[PDB]
Amino acid sequence: PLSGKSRESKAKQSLQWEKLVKRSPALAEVTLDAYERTILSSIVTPDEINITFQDIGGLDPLISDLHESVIYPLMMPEVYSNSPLLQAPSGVLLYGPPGCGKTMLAKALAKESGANFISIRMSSIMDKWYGESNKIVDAMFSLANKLQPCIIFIDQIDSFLRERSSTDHEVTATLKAEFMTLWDGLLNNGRVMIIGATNRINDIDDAFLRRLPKRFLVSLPGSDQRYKILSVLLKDTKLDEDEFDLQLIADNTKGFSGSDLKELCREAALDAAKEYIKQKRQLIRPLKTKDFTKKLRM
Amino acid sequence: GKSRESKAKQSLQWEKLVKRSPALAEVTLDAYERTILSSIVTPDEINITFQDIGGLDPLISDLHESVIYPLMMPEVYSNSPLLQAPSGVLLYGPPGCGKTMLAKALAKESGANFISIRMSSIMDKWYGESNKIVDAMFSLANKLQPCIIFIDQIDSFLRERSSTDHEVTATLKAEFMTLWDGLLNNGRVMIIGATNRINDIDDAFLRRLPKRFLVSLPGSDQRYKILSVLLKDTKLDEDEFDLQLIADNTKGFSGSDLKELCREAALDAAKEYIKQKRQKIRPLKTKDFTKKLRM
Amino acid sequence: PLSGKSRESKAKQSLQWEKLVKRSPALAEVTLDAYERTILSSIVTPDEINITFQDIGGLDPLISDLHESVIYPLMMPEVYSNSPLLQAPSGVLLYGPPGCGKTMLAKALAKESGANFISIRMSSIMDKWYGESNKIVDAMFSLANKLQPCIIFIDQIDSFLRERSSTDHEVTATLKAEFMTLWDGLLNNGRVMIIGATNRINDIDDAFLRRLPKRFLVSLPGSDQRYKILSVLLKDTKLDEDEFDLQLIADNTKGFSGSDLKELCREAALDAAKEYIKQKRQLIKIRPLKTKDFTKKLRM
Amino acid sequence: SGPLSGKSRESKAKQSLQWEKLVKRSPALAEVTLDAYERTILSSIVTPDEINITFQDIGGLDPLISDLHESVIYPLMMPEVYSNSPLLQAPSGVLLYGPPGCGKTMLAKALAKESGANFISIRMSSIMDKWYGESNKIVDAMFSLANKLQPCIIFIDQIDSFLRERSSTDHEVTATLKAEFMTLWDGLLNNGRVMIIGATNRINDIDDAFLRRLPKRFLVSLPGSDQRYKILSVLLKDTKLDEDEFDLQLIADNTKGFSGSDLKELCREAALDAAKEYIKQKRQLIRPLKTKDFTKKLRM
Amino acid sequence: PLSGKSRESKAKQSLQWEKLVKRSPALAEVTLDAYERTILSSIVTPDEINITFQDIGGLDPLISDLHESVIYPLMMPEVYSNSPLLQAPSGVLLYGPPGCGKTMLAKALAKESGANFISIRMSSIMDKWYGESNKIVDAMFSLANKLQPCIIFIDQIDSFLRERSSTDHEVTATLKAEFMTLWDGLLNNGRVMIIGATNRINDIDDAFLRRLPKRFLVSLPGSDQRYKILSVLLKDTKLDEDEFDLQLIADNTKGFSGSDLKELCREAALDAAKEYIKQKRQRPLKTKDFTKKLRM
Amino acid sequence: QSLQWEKLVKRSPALAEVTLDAYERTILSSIVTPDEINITFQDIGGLDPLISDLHESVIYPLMMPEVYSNSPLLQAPSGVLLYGPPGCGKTMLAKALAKESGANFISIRMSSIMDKWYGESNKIVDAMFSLANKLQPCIIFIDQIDSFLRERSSTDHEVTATLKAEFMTLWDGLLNNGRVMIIGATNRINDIDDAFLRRLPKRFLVSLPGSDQRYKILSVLLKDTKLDEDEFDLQLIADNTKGFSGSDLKELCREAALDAAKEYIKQKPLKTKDFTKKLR
Ligand SMILES: Nc1ncnc2c1ncn2[C@@H]1O[C@H](COP(=O)(O)OP(=O)(O)OP(=O)(O)O)[C@@H](O)[C@H]1O
Ligand SMILES: Nc1ncnc2c1ncn2[C@@H]1O[C@H](COP(=O)(O)OP(=O)(O)OP(=O)(O)O)[C@@H](O)[C@H]1O
Ligand SMILES: Nc1ncnc2c1ncn2[C@@H]1O[C@H](COP(=O)(O)OP(=O)(O)OP(=O)(O)O)[C@@H](O)[C@H]1O
Ligand SMILES: Nc1ncnc2c1ncn2[C@@H]1O[C@H](COP(=O)(O)OP(=O)(O)OP(=O)(O)O)[C@@H](O)[C@H]1O
Ligand SMILES: Nc1ncnc2c1ncn2[C@@H]1O[C@H](COP(=O)(O)OP(=O)(O)OP(=O)(O)O)[C@@H](O)[C@H]1O
Ligand SMILES: Nc1ncnc2c1ncn2[C@@H]1O[C@H](COP(=O)(O)OP(=O)(O)OP(=O)(O)O)[C@@H](O)[C@H]1O
Ligand SMILES: [Mg+2]
Ligand SMILES: [Mg+2]
Ligand SMILES: [Mg+2]
Ligand SMILES: [Mg+2]
Ligand SMILES: [Mg+2]
Ligand SMILES: [Mg+2]
Repeated sequence: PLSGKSRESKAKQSLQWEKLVKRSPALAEVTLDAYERTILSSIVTPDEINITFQDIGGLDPLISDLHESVIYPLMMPEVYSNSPLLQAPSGVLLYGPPGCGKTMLAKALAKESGANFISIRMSSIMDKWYGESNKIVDAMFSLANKLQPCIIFIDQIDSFLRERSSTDHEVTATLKAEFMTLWDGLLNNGRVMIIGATNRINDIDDAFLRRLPKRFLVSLPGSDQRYKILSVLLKDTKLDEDEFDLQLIADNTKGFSGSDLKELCREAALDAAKEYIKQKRQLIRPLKTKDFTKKLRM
Repeated sequence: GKSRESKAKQSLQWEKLVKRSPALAEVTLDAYERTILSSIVTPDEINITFQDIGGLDPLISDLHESVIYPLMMPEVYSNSPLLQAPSGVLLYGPPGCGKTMLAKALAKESGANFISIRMSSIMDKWYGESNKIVDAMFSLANKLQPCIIFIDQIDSFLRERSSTDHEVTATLKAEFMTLWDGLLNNGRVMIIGATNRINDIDDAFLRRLPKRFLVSLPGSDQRYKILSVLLKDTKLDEDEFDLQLIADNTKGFSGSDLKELCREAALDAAKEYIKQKRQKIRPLKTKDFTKKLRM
Repeated sequence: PLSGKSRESKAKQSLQWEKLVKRSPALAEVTLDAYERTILSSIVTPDEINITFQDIGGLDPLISDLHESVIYPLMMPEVYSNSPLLQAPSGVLLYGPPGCGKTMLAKALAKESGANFISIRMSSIMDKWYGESNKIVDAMFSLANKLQPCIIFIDQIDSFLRERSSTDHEVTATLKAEFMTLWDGLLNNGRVMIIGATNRINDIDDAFLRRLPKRFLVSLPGSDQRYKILSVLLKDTKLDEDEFDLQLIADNTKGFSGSDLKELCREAALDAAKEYIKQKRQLIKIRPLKTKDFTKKLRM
Repeated sequence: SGPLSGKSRESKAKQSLQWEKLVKRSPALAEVTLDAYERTILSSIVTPDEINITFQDIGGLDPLISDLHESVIYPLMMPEVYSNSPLLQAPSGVLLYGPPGCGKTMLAKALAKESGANFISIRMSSIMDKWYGESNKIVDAMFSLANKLQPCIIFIDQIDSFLRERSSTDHEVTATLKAEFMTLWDGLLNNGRVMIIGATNRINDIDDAFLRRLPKRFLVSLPGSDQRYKILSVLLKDTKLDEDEFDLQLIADNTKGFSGSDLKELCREAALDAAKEYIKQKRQLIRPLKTKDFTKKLRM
Repeated sequence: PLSGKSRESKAKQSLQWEKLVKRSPALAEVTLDAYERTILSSIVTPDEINITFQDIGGLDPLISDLHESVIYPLMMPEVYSNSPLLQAPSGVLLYGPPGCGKTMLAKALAKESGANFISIRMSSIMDKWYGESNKIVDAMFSLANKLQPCIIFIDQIDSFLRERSSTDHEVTATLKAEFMTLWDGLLNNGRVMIIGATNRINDIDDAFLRRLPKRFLVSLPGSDQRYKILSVLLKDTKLDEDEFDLQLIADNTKGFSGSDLKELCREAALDAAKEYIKQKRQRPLKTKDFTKKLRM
Repeated sequence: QSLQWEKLVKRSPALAEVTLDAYERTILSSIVTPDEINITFQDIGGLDPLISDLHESVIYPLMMPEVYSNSPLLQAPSGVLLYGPPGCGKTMLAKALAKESGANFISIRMSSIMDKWYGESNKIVDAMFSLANKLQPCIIFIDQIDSFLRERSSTDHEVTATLKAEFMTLWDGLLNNGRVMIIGATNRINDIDDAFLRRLPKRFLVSLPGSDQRYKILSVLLKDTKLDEDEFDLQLIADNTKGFSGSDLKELCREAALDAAKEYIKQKPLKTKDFTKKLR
């Protein structure tokens, strides 16, 4: 493989490998080919992720559905083994408008599911040489089969799994065909899940969409959903006991996404802490509803 | 790839071919045929038979009478060239209708050897490596006389006429298609193709797949059969279950869509039993299925 | 190829890395791969930029809002460490009509801030080789993580972060996806902030606009803003004490952007020194700028 | 490095020939090295020997030529004369606009000959490339090379197509090309004495952000009665005219709406029909031009 | 590029190149790029054209003006090298109503003149890849400069030189801009002449129209002009000695173009040879044969 | 190797030497070969003078160049236009022309020419004309040329304007075609451009059928059908039909037989009364 092979990269690959055999002692005496070692640099261990499922608000019906049909069937196959129809999905699509916690769910998936996480990107798959892109995808599925409870995550999956056409490069179409064959094809994988997140679900190819049968629509938050998101965002922050009305802010932030509320919480936090920060810089305060409505527009 | 696990796999795959047919003991393979041997699929790996594919009995019988039986006993199919096994069989249709399931059943429930290459095992950085791999692939097909060279996703496998295509795949275009023309002599080896976009396959390259097997979206009666095989090994109830209603309700559903519908309905039906065991499976009514569909 | 091994480029990369280690001694002993070394040619040190925050007029509320909400939370995290919502923005967009001072703010951000500045141009990112652009962006985010207080500035960001469509090329569709994943994905970045300037905010994709939560509108100058911009532009320039009236010019420059006032000052100063230039050109005292030369280049 | 463009034997010979002329004109460029992309821009270098047209060959436009000299040429090529004030700098871009045929290309050819600046008459064929990201690198090298040859002029004839108004329906590479051109033109890490002179007959098609990058605008409008006579006299220079019958003033009167190119064709027809008797004698084996020769083509 | 890389094209490109060497031996030492080689497929040698200037009727004043103002200044610079204004035009527009012989004049220009004729079409210019059409146009002008006595002919030029708009395609807009820059720009073309035939002159851009200063109006034939067109078309035909009245047919064809008269002769020839056609499957012309198909 | 090309080589052995490119191969898919259609010149009713004129002015000058080599003005026309009210059988004429005339029919529509990329439509048209030049006796039929050869203006799209100009250039330009002939079957002759109407100088007016023409059409369409001797009168049906196209009589003859059939199906016949029961 004429990719990676850097001093930082090879140190990263060994560092993740010593982590993986530490989480699972059965991963010892498992030989990985050279292409599979380059995939190991994309392994995300739970200590890297600082996001807990409790840090995602307003998605508890979706989180419970994520645990009931995706996490527990994969990570606990001993209790779903009474019938062959209680298996994990071949793929999961965390689609929806931008702002809603699709990557929050994937980060919590990387931390609390317990499965090995491969947060692979296009830079680790695309290679300038002829057959290296295909052998990377072959190794990515092969390594995920060796680490049997694995989740392969491709953020912004609408670009990797875009609709096939005559515009497609010779490598990309062959790359997509190789991904299709290993995903749901001959010589089926073990407990390997391809979890994806995207803003444009319709940009994904129909043959790739059929390989993501469990689709989670993380839509824009409602009035109650925004209140739960604002509560988790404003946790570990001193709010006013009487001069704070979180319900009013939730109703006024109609159409606000999760990231929009975070910036609103951020902008209101520096607005509230303007006096304290200026005093500290020259050398806090309970957050009120007037601070949020100052940056708001009703 | 002569890389430890690859070497172990090729030796193990060759060992499996020995017990499958002891006539191959005297046959010797070189290095490039050995690197193709890692793609050999044996029926022990596949767990999908022809009885696992519902809603496809006319196509399965047509598959047997055109590609399977003419290969296994060509003596009785040599009366006419039409009854002989074609050198190219294409399984095409909308995705999720069982093209791969037919390939899984072809690998398992057939006495022929089953080469299952991917495009990763063929393309290589070094010049001439891809041509020698393809040449050894057809040579290995001649050595294993009842062989099937299965190519999933034919659309990207050397089936494209574009100026952006490289010269390495341009000579791979000719090398594969010249050896394909030589496959019509013996007739005991075919190339089986699976695809969901027949428009991407080149018309000048499609003629070398004369046998076409259209696996369309399931009909009302076909979805009834597919729902039946998907729900086997799962215990049901006999009074409050009407699987006929689900078959008509799932309009436009593919086989993969029904498998997800069956899987999701089974999880919701077993939710109470899973909750007990996490910290007997409840009967599967038609209410769980009809909750998932739009009607 | 990596399109970074040019003789001038390699000397530029070594020179920029020497300045980065000189500014931040902790940047030594770190390891830079081949792709990350090419991004070093896009590093902008404060000695390159000659433009200060004091050289931007009319945007004092915006400059103050830039300091308290963007610069100070990023470069002084210990002041902002008491609350977890006091962090620097993951993205900053300086949008508005052209010629109003978005690059002026970006120049002062490069100079008057301790953050390492990566003013990456798009010729460095896109490459003819397959998958080279994705690794370059991955290296650009990787390098910005090594230089922990960092600013990745992309001028005219509406072309990079354009609204995604099926007509987009595969290399850019993966390039935008790679940029999106590293901007806000699983591997959360450190003090990396991506700052953008554009005239077409609506051309930016919705998923990319959400990655630029802090947005500064550098709109067309008002009557008071035009006077402040004219005063800054006419600094180090002799103006007449009685005949010159900056208030009349500022009110008469309705709809004038900051760049339009610079050209108006450029024409007015050229005609003011035309007699002096003709005397100097024949051989090879600047006349003070009055209101008449500014108004004769202007429309009432 | 190195695009498919500027790789032929003819092109490589042109780049080498253009570089020797540049080194001969400016001896300081001998030590200057260039990247493979900057070499391809060298084929677009226009030396004064390639242009046979001077400012004295442009009839009319004398206030425009003087304004071109005092505000564009002299502040650029004589920075020491204009170094007294910082506002006496040369403009970042020049736009010669107006109806076609009035002499915008005449001014650029005269600018290419007797301004003293290195001239890069780039075209869209030299900029656009079929490979991904090469057009951005070509534009980047175009600004890079123009910075090496410090008093440079990058001339883009018909600039309304290169700098067209940006839209969501614009091409992926073209919108990327315009953003890259915008960043290098007026962005951080500003250029030196690089000038971007543009000539077009559709000013309103130019983008607003590109039009603000062309602050010095010259309107080469349709010639007036006195301007038509000055163009007519220059066109009829080195041509025999009748001492009594010819009346140049009268012909200029009944050429209302005639551009400079229309007068050239009128002169071409009048000179050809006056010499037809001489042409017949020469072909088988010129009287002075009169007023009736011009009026037989003119409409009264 | 890739358009001029197919074996049929390269065979034509090679064949067209040698025909220039026999016609002009000085072109043997001139080398060409890949883009320049593609344009060579549009080179029209005089052997391809079977129409001379003698085959054009009713346009003798225009042909004489065509020779005096277009052909001779371009092909005899030494004859005209006494005044700077005695030069070939930068462009020639053969505009008028259809059928009057604008393309026939270009055919005679291709045959009865030694100028290399690049009869480029819009399909040879436009390419699906980015910037290839601009490089093709650059090669088209550069090859014509390497073939110094040259004529670049674009038939139906109103589409190529259409009025520029903000709604124009980006590649088309840059194609027109690249064409205008090379047609009249900093780099002066050497004896390169662009001739165009069109019906919608007003659809041509004003900046493109100034690059076609010499304009020939090939209008509908008059009563006198219809006589020569009829006579030239009816050549190599027995006609009649006393039963033929060409003046009567010419006067009865008001509003008839050359194409209309050509098919009028074609229908009359079929009716006159109607008896001989039946005999051959198993005659002198008459005025009644022409008046039968005519509508008076 | 394509199915159309082997049949073309089998009919004309000289086509084996001729090499084709990709766009010509794309044009090859629209080649109309006489075996897959069954429309016959003798199945055309009421147009026998038009049949004779079409034959003698189109087929024999184009298919028999040895016969017409005596005079330079006996050549085939550049184009042929079949225009008139709809339903009179212009498509019938084109299909029968494809059958009996052995010229390699190229029946393209306004769908194969259009491509989503820049320049591929003009290249497709150029390859269509080049393939027509290669298959020297040929007819390029374009149904509904009012869509293709619409009158030019300043408001047309750039792709369509370039397509029309490039088609005009190949139709009659410097490079003269061989025995290449183009047929358009339109309903509106005024919608065609003046220059495009010029390139179709052989106009054939397929007008509304007259009484004699209506009688011939009714006689032809009633083939393989049982008609009464004295109870059935085709002259009365022909006279009663006023302003009726050939397709209307196809609808009439099918339905009039059906009305006689349904009373015959009820038993398990066709008279002038049965024809005029629905005919008003
Ligand atoms: N439901 C939520 N609850 C709490 N915080 C949230 C929620 N949704 C978003 N956020 C906050 O906003 C940020 C936005 O990132 P997020 O994971 O939502 O991206 P996304 O919308 O999935 O991304 P993409 O733009 O690729 O679609 C999160 O990191 C988190 O801080
Ligand atoms: N006819 C069928 N009978 C039973 N199950 C089926 C059938 N078709 C599909 N399925 C179910 O759906 C799954 C997906 O089918 P499969 O992979 O064979 O589809 P495909 O048509 O080959 O897809 P693709 O074109 O996307 O590669 C199967 O593994 C099986 O569970
Ligand atoms: N507020 C201002 N104060 C002083 N000078 C200004 C101001 N705004 C603009 N200028 C002048 O105009 C130029 C700044 O243009 P700049 O590149 O920042 O524009 P922009 O608004 O970012 O637009 P664009 O995106 O088109 O580049 C400088 O030369 C500067 O002298
Ligand atoms: N002012 C002028 N004085 C003298 N000659 C002129 C003048 N304007 C035009 N001409 C003559 O007409 C020709 C056409 O002028 P030129 O090419 O400069 O036009 P332009 O205004 O740049 O138009 P376009 O927009 O078509 O490029 C010149 O080459 C020159 O011979
Ligand atoms: N002056 C003429 N003498 C003889 N025949 C003529 C003359 N003008 C036209 N014709 C006949 O009519 C035809 C006109 O075709 P031509 O291509 O020359 O027309 P055009 O005027 O250029 O129009 P278009 O724009 O429609 O192509 C000629 O091919 C020829 O048969
Ligand atoms: N003259 C005719 N003789 C016999 N049958 C005819 C005649 N005209 C029409 N028909 C019948 O009616 C059908 C419709 O006619 P056809 O489509 O050929 O007419 P058209 O004028 O070309 O139509 P359109 O303008 O609508 O395309 C024919 O297929 C045929 O069955
Ligand atoms: Mg995300
Ligand atoms: Mg499959
Ligand atoms: Mg700017
Ligand atoms: Mg010009
Ligand atoms: Mg013509
Ligand atoms: Mg029809």
